[PDB]
Amino acid sequence: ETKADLEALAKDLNPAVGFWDPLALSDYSFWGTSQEATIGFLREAEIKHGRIAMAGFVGYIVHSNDIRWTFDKVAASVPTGLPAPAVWDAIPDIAKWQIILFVGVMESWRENKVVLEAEGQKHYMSGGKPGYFPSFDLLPHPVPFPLFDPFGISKRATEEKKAKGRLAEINNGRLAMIGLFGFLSEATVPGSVPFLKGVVPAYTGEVMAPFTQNIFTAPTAL
Amino acid sequence: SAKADLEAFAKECNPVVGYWDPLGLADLPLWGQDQDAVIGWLRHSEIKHGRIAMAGFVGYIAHANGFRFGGIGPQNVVPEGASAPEVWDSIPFLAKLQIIGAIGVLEHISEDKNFLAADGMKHYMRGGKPGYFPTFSANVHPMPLNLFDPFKWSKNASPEKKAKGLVTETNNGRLAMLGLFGFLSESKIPGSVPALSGIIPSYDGDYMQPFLPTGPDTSLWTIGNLWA
Amino acid sequence: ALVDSMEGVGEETGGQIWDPLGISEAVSDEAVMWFRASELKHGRVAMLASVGYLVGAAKISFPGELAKGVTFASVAANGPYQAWDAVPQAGKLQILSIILALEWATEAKKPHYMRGGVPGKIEQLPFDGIQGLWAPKIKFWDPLNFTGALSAEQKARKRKAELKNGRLAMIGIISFITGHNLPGSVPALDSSF
Amino acid sequence: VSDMEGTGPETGGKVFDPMGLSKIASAETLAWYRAAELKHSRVAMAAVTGWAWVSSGGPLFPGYLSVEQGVTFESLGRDGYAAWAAVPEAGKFQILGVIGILEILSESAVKPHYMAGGTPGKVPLLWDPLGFTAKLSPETLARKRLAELKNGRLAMIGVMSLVSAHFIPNSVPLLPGSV
Amino acid sequence: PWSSSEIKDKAGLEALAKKLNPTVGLWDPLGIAETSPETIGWFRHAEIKHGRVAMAAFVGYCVQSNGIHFPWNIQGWQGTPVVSFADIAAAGGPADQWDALSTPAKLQILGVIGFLEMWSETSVVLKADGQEHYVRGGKPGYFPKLSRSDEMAFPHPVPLNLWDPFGFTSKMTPERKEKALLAEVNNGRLAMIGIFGMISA
Ligand SMILES: CC(=O)O[C@H]1CC(C)(C)C(=C=C/C(C)=C/C=C/C(C)=C/C=C/C=C(C)/C=C/C=C(\C)C(=O)C[C@@]23O[C@]2(C)C[C@@H](O)CC3(C)C)[C@](C)(O)C1
Ligand SMILES: CC(=O)O[C@H]1CC(C)(C)C(=C=C/C(C)=C/C=C/C(C)=C/C=C/C=C(C)/C=C/C=C(\C)C(=O)C[C@@]23O[C@]2(C)C[C@@H](O)CC3(C)C)[C@](C)(O)C1
Ligand SMILES: CC(=O)O[C@H]1CC(C)(C)C(=C=C/C(C)=C/C=C/C(C)=C/C=C/C=C(C)/C=C/C=C(\C)C(=O)C[C@@]23O[C@]2(C)C[C@@H](O)CC3(C)C)[C@](C)(O)C1
Ligand code: KC2
Ligand code: KC2
Ligand SMILES: CC1=C(C#C/C(C)=C/C=C/C(C)=C/C=C/C=C(C)/C=C/C=C(C)/C=C/[C@@]23O[C@]2(C)C[C@@H](O)CC3(C)C)C(C)(C)C[C@H](O)C1
Repeated sequence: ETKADLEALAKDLNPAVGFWDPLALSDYSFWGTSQEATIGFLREAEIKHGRIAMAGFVGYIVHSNDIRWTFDKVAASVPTGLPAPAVWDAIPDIAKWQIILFVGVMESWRENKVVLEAEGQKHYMSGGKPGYFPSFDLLPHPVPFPLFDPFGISKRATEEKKAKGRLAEINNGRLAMIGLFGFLSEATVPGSVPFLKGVVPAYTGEVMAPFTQNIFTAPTAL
Repeated sequence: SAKADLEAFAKECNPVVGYWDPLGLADLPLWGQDQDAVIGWLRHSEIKHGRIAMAGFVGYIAHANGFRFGGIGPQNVVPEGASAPEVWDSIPFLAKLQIIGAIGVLEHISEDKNFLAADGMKHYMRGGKPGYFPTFSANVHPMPLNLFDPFKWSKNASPEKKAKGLVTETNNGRLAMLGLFGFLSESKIPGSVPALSGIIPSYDGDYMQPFLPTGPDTSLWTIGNLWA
Repeated sequence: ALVDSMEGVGEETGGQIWDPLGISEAVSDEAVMWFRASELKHGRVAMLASVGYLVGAAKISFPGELAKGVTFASVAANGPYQAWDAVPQAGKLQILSIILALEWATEAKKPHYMRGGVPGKIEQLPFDGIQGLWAPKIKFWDPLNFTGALSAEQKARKRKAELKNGRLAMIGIISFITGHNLPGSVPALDSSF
Repeated sequence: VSDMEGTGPETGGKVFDPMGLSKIASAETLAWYRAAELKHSRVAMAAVTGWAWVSSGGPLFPGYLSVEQGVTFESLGRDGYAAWAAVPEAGKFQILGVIGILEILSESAVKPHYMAGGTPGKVPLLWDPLGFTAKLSPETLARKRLAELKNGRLAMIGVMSLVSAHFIPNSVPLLPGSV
Repeated sequence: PWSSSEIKDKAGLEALAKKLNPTVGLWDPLGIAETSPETIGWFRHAEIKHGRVAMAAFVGYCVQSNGIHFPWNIQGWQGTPVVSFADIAAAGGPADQWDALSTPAKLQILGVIGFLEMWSETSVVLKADGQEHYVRGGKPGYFPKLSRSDEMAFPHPVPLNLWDPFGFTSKMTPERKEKALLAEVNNGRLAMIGIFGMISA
């Protein structure tokens, strides 16, 4: 998308705030590629981070209140009452490494030229749709559902509703990237979020440290 | 179109509700097969589940209340007063195996191209009637009676009546599915089917393991029991 | 260039030649045929070796005795890693001797893959046409001749599958060996490796 | 595969192939399949007949199997895998070597090898030394070949029933718990 | 898209507001009149349904506080313990009476209430009848008939309908129905404040 398209998108997301890039990432040519592709990468980054942060907000609320799956042994193995950041550290590293590799397979599926062009879209940097996820039609083996709408809902949605939904996606993502980080910052830095004092359990570890044992130095195996 | 036919069938099943596919399973391309094949599979699964659940409900009433054939056979190792979950657990291991194997032979005949072609029909995923068990007209050795309508009570029944009967079959099969798992659920998560509370006894044992407990290893054959 | 015609481009890299270093563009076609022959050789060796490592780690061994004094399970009772030593000297000598014979024959066939030959299509009947040597006409590739039931399009699809599976196996075999050497290197590998 | 023999009335009137290995098989691959089927058939028929005769009170051969070592036919117990275990290793090697010579012969002597044309399972040396089936009609010969295959399929299931009985007691009903 | 005369704008809301009361008019500080037609219909039907439930709850509260209990036995026919409506009345005030009600009785009552709710919400039933869903241009509050002979009829015949089982409306005049709707909205609001007052007390 062009910077004019970004201005229009910003003025539709929030008419009053409008286009509010004060650091000019929209202008810096990333890897030497054109502005129309840096805009695509930046917009895909915004959508993706907002997605992961919205999911992370809901997941943090779920983990802090120990609403766990009833019929699994890993959840039972993890002690109860831990902070939500620690509910991640108390897991077998082999499960962390499979969550991460699941996201890896999915983000390899997404960026694939062949799947995207078979379904009709292109890469987000090649003028495609930022925040699209191709279905598993060209998958080696069959699979029951896709990722976006595994069921049928929004197979018959108007383009107006889709545009409204993408605007709401971007806005809610911008807000959730701040809410989830409010949770993390209040956990690891007490009195950092003034309104959550005494609400978020405290935490000592590093939320940017996925595995307990350092993979770069000494991993663990199963 | 197969989805159009399925939608009309849903209206016939219940016109107030109509077609209710909340997951889009009709639209999903199972195995990569087209929508017609997928809908054929899904419909066949629906009638198969419903049929087996109806038979299971009547069998639950038969076994739990006490309804046994007399004489030598599997029923003589089941303790009297045993629960419906305990009857299957108490019949001999070979009895369980031969029940499941006979059902397997019936399923194999049901999806065999041989019998369906001898009856001038095709597989339910390739332009056939979903839920049609063929006649045993290719079983090498002739068999006296067919599975569906063995005495041929419906040899002259109207196509409209047959369609309405299939509409009834789907509905009653769905309802019998719900009732049979009501029985199963009341025995392992009590207070879940309110009416069944106090009626269905608790059962400690995996329903979905067919062969656990394996049951007795008795030899009930008497004359010519050289295998014992 | 000969690079544009070969198989090996798949949907994973966007249906494009995966050469970040550009050596395929740099070197000549002759070196490219060498590289494809070596690729398929490594890939096939690795598709053998990976399943061999799986079988050894499962400790699935033939019923019998390799030598007259050691059992197939006795050799395999120390994992795949410490197995080649436990194999008797004569057995691995014979294995490597037949491998030497196959390598020499495949290289000695006249239409060499570099000098005007199909890369990776090592001749299906080695040891034939050698003066003063007779061996049974056991077709090296597909002696049961499953290829006869496949058209050229199916052969191309299966060659693409061959290259992709070979690449995955080359990754997997080194994954197994590294998992044994460095204990935590590859997750999802148990202590048997 | 539709042209090849084996499709009696016992599986419709059609080929039995759930997995569909015949679909993969070319003409020479089908020739290999039929040759292997026939060899398994014949070895299994011999094996099951011998096991039945030895373990069903049949008359063991007279005299000593090995006069030098003292091993006798009667000393070899009428039990599967015990008679073979007690047979001298030299005798085992005799049987295996004669079989190996015969099989290299059946591979090198047939000229259009079952693989390159030919007829699977044809071994002219051993069949009918007295010529018992040298004046039968071609149909009758086809019917008898179909009978051969059908008998052998049963025989190769039976020999494995015997084997799995010894290695897993009480596997087969209507068979002794030991062997 | 809407295809009816149902209120879909602050102008229509103001018209209905002066109709129900010329004095107050439209009292919308939160500005939920500044919404889409579908949301306006949703708010209208929500107000109507709160009116229904509040009026029923207030009259039930009055009767139960007066103590006009039922003369029957509530349990103890199919081999269960015996409980009487006199016992339920002696349990306490209306909330205590509800608490004293047995659990499956509560479940069955709530199930019937949900059944009526879904018969209301089912668009196919209203369109077999003369209406649509209140969000897509339907009259807020119309209960479809439970007695019918159409294809959308129960497998067993139902004797009567929920609203007007014997035609006590009969033929109320074509606009005095709207008059009664106005009176109903006002009485529903009054009963709403009243029942919350009794609960608070
Ligand atoms: C300290 C101070 O002073 O202040 C603050 C600081 C701080 C920390 C910021 C605070 C906070 C909390 C905040 C702001 C938290 C924000 C959290 C946020 C923003 C969380 C969004 C989740 C969205 C999800 C999961 C959406 C899924 C949506 C999905 C999966 C959909 O189905 C989309 C959908 O389109 C489809 C595909 C189909 C259409 O039919 C329509 C629908 C919608 C169904 C405090 C505590 O308040 C105080
Ligand atoms: C596995 C095991 O251990 O099983 C055990 C347990 C088990 C199974 C419970 C057992 C049992 C009980 C069994 C099986 C009992 C069976 C009883 C049976 C079979 C009882 C028939 C009566 C028929 C009558 C009176 C018919 C009259 C019929 C009449 C009047 C006629 O003939 C009329 C007519 O035909 C003529 C003459 C010819 C024509 O001109 C005119 C017509 C057609 C009109 C056993 C035996 O204990 C074995
Ligand atoms: C009850 C239960 O649970 O399981 C059951 C089933 C189960 C488990 C499978 C069992 C088994 C084993 C079984 C079924 C074994 C089967 C064995 C089998 C079927 C063995 C055939 C041999 C054929 C031979 C030697 C043919 C010679 C043929 C000769 C010498 C010829 O050439 C004849 C002939 O040349 C003449 C002389 C004249 C010519 O003109 C014509 C021809 C060419 C025709 C059990 C244990 O029994 C019990
Ligand atoms: C956990 C992650 C996650 C969250 C929390 C989340 C939240 C929201 C919200 C927030 C309130 C709204 C309102 C919203 C709306 C839409 N989402 Mg979205 N979404 C997530 C994930 C995905 C994925 C994977 C895809 C996707 C899409 C769309 C489209 C389709 C537009 C179109 O088809 O034009 C619309 C309208 C698909 C796409 O293509 O987006 C461009 C797609 O692939 N979303 N999404
Ligand atoms: C089909 C297979 C087969 C063939 C075709 C075949 C042919 C001939 C011929 C050729 C005309 C001769 C002349 C010959 C002679 C002897 N055979 Mg022999 N034989 C076969 C099989 C067996 C087995 C299983 C055994 C055996 C034995 C002996 C002994 C005993 C020696 C001793 O007492 O030391 C002597 C003298 C036994 C044995 O070696 O026992 C240690 C023993 O168990 N053979 N055998
Ligand atoms: C009627 C009907 C149907 C049906 C049905 C049902 C439920 C059918 C059930 C059938 C069933 C359960 C059939 C068992 C047979 C057992 C046999 C043959 C055992 C033999 C045993 C033998 C031959 C043993 C012999 C020996 O030990 C002996 C005696 C002594 C020795 O001398 C020899 C040996 C050792 C070998 C359809 C078709 C499904 C649908 C249709 O709509 C209606």
